[PDB]
Amino acid sequence: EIVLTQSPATLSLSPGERATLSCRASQSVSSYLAWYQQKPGQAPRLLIYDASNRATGIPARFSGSGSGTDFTLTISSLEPEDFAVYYCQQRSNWPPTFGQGTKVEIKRTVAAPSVFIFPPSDEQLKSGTASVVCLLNNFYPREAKVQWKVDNALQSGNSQESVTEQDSKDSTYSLSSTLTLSKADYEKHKVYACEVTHQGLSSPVTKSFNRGE
Amino acid sequence: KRFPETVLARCVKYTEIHPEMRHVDCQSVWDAFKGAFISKHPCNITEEDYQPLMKLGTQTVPCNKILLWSRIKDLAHQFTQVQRDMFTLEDTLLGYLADDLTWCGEFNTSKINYQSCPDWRKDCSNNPVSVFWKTVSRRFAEAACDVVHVMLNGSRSKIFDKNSTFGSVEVHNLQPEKVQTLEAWVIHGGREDSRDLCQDPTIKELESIISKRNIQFSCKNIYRPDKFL
Amino acid sequence: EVQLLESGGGLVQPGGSLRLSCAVSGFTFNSFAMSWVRQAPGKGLEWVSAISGSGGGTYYADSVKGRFTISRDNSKNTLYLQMNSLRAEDTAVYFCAKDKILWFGEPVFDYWGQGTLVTVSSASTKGPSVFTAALGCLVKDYFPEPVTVSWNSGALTSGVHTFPAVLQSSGLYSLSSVVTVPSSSLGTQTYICNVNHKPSNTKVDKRVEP
Repeated sequence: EIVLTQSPATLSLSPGERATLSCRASQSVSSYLAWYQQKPGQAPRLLIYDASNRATGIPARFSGSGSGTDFTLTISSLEPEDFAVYYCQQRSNWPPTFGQGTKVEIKRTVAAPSVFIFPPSDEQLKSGTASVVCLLNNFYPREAKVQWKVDNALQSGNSQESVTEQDSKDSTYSLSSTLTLSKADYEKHKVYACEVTHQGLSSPVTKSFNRGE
Repeated sequence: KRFPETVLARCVKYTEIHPEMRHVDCQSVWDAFKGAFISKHPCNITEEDYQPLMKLGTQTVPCNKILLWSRIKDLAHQFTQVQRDMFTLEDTLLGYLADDLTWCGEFNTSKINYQSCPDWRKDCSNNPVSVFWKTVSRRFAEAACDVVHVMLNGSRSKIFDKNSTFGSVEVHNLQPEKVQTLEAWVIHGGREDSRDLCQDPTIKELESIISKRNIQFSCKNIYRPDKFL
Repeated sequence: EVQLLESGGGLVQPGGSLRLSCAVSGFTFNSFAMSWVRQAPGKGLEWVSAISGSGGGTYYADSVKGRFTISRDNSKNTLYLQMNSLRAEDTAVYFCAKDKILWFGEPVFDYWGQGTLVTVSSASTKGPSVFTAALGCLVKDYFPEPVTVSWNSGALTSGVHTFPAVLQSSGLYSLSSVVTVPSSSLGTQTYICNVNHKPSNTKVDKRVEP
């Protein structure tokens, strides 16, 4: 089997710079190397095939070079829609193989998250469990920290986070965090709070409610 | 006619086109080609008569990009000259070396016969030329690997003829250890403008034959060969 | 308009079987080789199998030999992948793909289907429950993936965020879908979230009132 090693694992570059992505082959695949672009949830889109030929409907800022064991894709003038994972693929012999992919983030200026807190619905409590939600909307960079607090007390191991993939139209991220309690425990505390620390915040921002109020 | 210097000139030209077959003494190649058939009766030529030439001519070639053909020489060559990484028999040293040429010796002389040479169907079948072609087609098919493509003239009223050279020697010498699939292309020379010609009885025959050999059979129509290229 | 559309979905017990389909349109199906290409969640692309335009030539990854069977009905414009003895390792989004090359051989893919999630698990199917300003829906406790969440049957797209699901310790997934709107519109617009969890045939619309 031929192993494709895509050399930069990640990339964050601002719009207008050129992206240089590498793909190394264990043995020679000659020119039989193609490039695919995959946006989140979508199927791969063919970019370049057989080293240098770009497929129909592909911008000219996408260009491919190399052969033998060394190949490069070039994104000459980045746009925020270019956010994706890019894979190289060889067809020198069976089986066809892909690289592990390079994910390229598009940079942008720092945006601070909008913090929201959601108490458990009447219907869920009606059932037996309580979920509290904290929503961090449209921030950059992607590093944020959410601390859950219940009546003074920091919480640990009772919450889960989840991050959207970077928006292709404004290069932001959003985070959702669920704090999950028994209803018996939810109803014996008063103030539920979510503490957010992010680079675009000068000081941590706290959103909270009081159960029953 | 002017056969010896033609063989030498072709060999030397092929040396230059391919600096991989630069490692070749063309006087050696001509010596072996000559020692194949000269001073022998032109109806007793065996295949081991040509084996020294075959050894001097064996050639590193991408086995997964071989295009065989039967009764379509011209369009197959047109193809392999646009898809520049695929090769016919006539893109080899020896195929390039002997293409469209005729030759035969005579018993009890060192003289090449320019008077007449045996015809394969009116005289005898083991003449120098036909045996050479049998030999090189055998070796060429024995080199093939992976997916092997054969192009067929779909207006020939036997799209696959058994007694063809492709049918006689090339089909039965593809090695199941290296070849997984043989995929035919049926060229539409205006014949059966609309019908599916891979459904022809001779294509079905070739399907059965190549499947008795543990090799997959595929087939595909090409309706308009012009925009195909 | 070249179209490739895969069919069904898939929760199978380990050792079970199922059949993936793909219907094509907009090209001469039998002029081209096709291939199935898998992708485990969060991992790369691994090619599964290839079939010639006539359906007579086939290639398989060593991972799936003796278990998977690629197949093809040219009169129905359909490509099939039969999967027997499915293992946990076989869990992935399976992708249909078309050969750009004009003949059988090592392929490059110019068109792809949308993908079908195949999940190999001993767990049983459970349907979910569902519950500037921000509002949304909590799609809680379902298995297997995926789930589909639109807003107002498709009219509200701008400012929508459907986060990746999380796998809770119970073994059930949960996700949340949010949308930011002006604070002032909370008395003017109807915000309904439409959730469909196809593996359980659970269509739920919930109308998030302030």
